[PDB]
Amino acid sequence: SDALHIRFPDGAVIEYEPETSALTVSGIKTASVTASGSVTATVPVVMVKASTRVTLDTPEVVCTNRLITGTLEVQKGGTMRGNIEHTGGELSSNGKVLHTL
Amino acid sequence: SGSDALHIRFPDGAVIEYEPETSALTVSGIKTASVTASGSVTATVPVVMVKASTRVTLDTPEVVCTNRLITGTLEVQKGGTMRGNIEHTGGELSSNGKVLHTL
Amino acid sequence: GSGSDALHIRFPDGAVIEYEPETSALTVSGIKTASVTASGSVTATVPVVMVKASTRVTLDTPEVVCTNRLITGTLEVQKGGTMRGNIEHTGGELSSNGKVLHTL
Repeated sequence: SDALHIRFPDGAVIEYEPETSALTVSGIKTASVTASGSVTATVPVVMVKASTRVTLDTPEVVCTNRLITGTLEVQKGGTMRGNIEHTGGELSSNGKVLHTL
Repeated sequence: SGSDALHIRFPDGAVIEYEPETSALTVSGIKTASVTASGSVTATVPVVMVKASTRVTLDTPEVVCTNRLITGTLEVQKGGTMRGNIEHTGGELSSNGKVLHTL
Repeated sequence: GSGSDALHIRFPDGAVIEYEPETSALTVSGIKTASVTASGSVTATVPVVMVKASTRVTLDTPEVVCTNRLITGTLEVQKGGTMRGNIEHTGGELSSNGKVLHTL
């Protein structure tokens, strides 16, 4: 009643290891969680290793501080407030480079 | 492999189940879920799909996208930096009340 | 009842994994790490998702897609990109290669 180690016929496992306080779900194909209110995770580090794609299908994604990306595609429009510093290439608008490199 | 089974049917109508033939884990019929951890939470899977009819909030010092980020619209509140070539088309890029391609 | 109709596990490290049907709340607490490894996909369908990560959220993926609006405090684009439609900048200076493009 105080332990968790489930081993399914397809090789999937759900286990909790109290020595390292580690919860593991492995060997599954899909997971789906459907809730009517909220899903919350509170932890210093979140790591999502997704070899195809992460889709956030929502009216609004909010990042409360910094957002860092390799490349950016804004599809429809946007607003920017504050100081914005572009360097290391050329910023073009409507086919016109705004400050040649 | 093992022979364990998971199919919990709770009195509020929620279900937690694993189906090994299709290797599908399902959690249904709940109101809330939370995970609170002192170290890390990791998900390793090709596709992550979040369908959130109100909002997704990432309340963190830093969200890092290692490659491409695509959005419908963007709002930057407190500034930033852009490196590389940035190609703007299909509308007006305005700064401080002037359209920049016609300045 | 006597069947599989409940979930409440308290582990010797103080962690809890439980489902509380009175409030329909699934809770994992008191752990150090969690991981989920799947070969196909993970889906979460719920009105509100909240991730409170006091160090970082890393999305290590070819593509992150936000289907509608994305709001951020600050933005850092490292390699380049594209923008379509109207992009309205105010409340500071937009500089390119060391030149302020329009002073208010």
